[PDB]
Amino acid sequence: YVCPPPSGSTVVRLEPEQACPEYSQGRNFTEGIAVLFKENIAPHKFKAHIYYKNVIVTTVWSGSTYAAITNRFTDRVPVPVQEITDVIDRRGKCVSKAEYVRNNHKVTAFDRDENPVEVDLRPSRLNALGTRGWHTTNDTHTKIGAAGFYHTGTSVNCIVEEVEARSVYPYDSFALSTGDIVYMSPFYGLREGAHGEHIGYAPGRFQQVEHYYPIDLDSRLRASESVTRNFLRTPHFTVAWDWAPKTRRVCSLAKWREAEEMIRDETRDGSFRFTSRALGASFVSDVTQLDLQRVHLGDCVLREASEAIDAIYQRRYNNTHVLAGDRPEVYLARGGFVVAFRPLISNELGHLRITTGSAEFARLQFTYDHIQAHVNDMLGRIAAAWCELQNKDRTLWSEMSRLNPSAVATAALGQRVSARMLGDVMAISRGVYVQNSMSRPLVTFELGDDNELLISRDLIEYFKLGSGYVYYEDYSYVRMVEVPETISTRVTLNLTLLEDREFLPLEVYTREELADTGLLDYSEIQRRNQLHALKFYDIDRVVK
Amino acid sequence: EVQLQQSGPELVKPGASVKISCKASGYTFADYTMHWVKQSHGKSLEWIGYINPYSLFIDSNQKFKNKATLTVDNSSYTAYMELRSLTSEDSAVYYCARFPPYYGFDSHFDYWGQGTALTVSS
Amino acid sequence: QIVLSQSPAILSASPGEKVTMTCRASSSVSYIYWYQQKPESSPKPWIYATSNLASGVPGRFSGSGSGTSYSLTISRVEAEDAATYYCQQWSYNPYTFGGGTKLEIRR
Repeated sequence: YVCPPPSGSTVVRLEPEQACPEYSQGRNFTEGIAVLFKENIAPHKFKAHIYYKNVIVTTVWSGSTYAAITNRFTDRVPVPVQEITDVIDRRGKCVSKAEYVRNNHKVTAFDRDENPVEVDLRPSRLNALGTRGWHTTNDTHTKIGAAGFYHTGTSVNCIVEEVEARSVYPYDSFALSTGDIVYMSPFYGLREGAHGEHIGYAPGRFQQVEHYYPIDLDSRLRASESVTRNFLRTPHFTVAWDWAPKTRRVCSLAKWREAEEMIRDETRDGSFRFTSRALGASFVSDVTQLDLQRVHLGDCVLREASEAIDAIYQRRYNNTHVLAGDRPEVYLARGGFVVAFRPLISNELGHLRITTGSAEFARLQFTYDHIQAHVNDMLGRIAAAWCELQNKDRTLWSEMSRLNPSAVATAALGQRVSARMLGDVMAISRGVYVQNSMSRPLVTFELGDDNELLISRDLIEYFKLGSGYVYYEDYSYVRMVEVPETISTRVTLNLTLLEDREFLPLEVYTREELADTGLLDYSEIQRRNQLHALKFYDIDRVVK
Repeated sequence: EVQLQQSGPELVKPGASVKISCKASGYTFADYTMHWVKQSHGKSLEWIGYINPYSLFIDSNQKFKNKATLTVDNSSYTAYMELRSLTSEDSAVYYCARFPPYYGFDSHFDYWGQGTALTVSS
Repeated sequence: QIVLSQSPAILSASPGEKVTMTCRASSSVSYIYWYQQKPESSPKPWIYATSNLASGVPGRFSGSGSGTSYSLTISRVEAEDAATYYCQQWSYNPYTFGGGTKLEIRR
């Protein structure tokens, strides 16, 4: 290229050093100690006893060669509360007579159609621990008498069985392990203000005995502790269970996993962020605390919190730190979690219904924010070091402006420009023979550096010509040789890319598999057994 | 019929001790609790406490924890109330009442005594 | 203790007038139990379980109420019904009787 001479037409300087901000090397975090609470989805489970008399009434046609069961009528009948506390508890015996009401009439059944007697409750043969039963007879009385007549006999079997009882929210009923549903709150009482609970029976059905000592029917050992014993007579049994107040045995919030080294991130303005590196989750709550007077039955979320915040306060941080407030901070987190947080200061320093989903959103929020905060810190340092490197390099670009001032214009602009040093500012200006054979060969064209031909001789009279080098020896041309060997001061930075990873669906158990667990399925058993009369009999035919 | 025969009027000097009886007839004595009430002259009824004459459990009032003790013999079918450390504010008619050994809807003082006039004077 | 404040202390009714009396409880109790006492006699059970009448009491006595408000009303008052009437609870320790309503038949 040919270079015209620069004039004083257009001047320009170099850009000076420039300032640039700093990365945020400090966040407003608060180390603490926290426990987490979820929705209680588990029912209220308690122990109970059932007392009934199993009455079967069998009728037999007695033939000459055989006997045939005509009727077999089984009814279960309640044992009165006076007989629970005066013969079963005192003596371990039960009368062989059942008096009960049925079709609004007082009716009576006698065992073996005989006079009543007290019979000892013996244990069942199949009695295992937790599923213990007691019964008076092992026989079912049947009268098989003379030929040609019907004969009816009556068995009365007094059964005492230890059952488990379950109650689900709002605790207006409970169900026994026999399958029986009791339409009454298990927290009902006629005393100490427990009468506002739901009773679905007559007042004569219910009865409560204060200062009761349970007597075990195998060991005949009265218990050391007393209890208030509720009694309820049903048309089919009497259930007996221990009374406890509702607010002491039931919460709507259940304890989930604890967090030893919880950090309360307040870097994002307007919200809190509870990060546990041991759980692997970050929970985002608001600033205002939860009012635990608004949640129904949420009263153990603060006494079980402080009993376990303090229980590991005396295990990890006692010599190095102290708590603050003596009442933990209770927050409603995103997704339905209750974060009972307690700060940890240094030694040198209309009800609400809470429904809890899954915690998969908090694992992603932990994983994203921990990889966000590192790549913003890392790339805020390479930005701060690139800004500083270009400032100290500007001293080197100014020193090659006093000597060879035309190289700094070619590098800064891009086109092969020519600059002259006009004091402290630069002015920019934007038939080929081989050579004359007789320092630099700048004589005539038909020759400085970087293929720039001068319009004069300026030397004392290799050289690079185009894409070649012309060799001279004692000021005489030889050949246009090439050089393959090249030195390079360029540092290399080979940065690859993240390859794409596809995430196919992957579940350990599917929905059909997780519902096919259990011996019996009630919807499949019923849609086979209610087809029984249509499958093995003829309903649509009518005799005449 | 159910009858709760109770003791007689007793003039007793201050600082002494009085045992007041209540004899039952007409029911099985050992499966009903026996309660005691107090009625000063011209005023209302105050509950002392009870005794269960099968488990010998006594539950009493906190105003009468140091002024009354309750005992029952199983033979003579009687209940007793021992009033001690007497004051002139302990002059009343003291009744004896029958109550069930459970708490149902029909648990009430179904049969009463006839009263013992107690007088603390000189 | 549960205070059982009986509003009409003395009540003067005329034989034939429907007269009510109310017992006000401090906290909520399960049931209320009414007792009648005359001068120089033991108390007598009169209404149990807030609405059930005892043995040998005329049907003109009827009681109603729930929670902290209870009431005893007489349909047609007679001269044999002049006595004092006590409401009573056992829902808490100690058992507490009310104040008393002296009914005076204004003849």
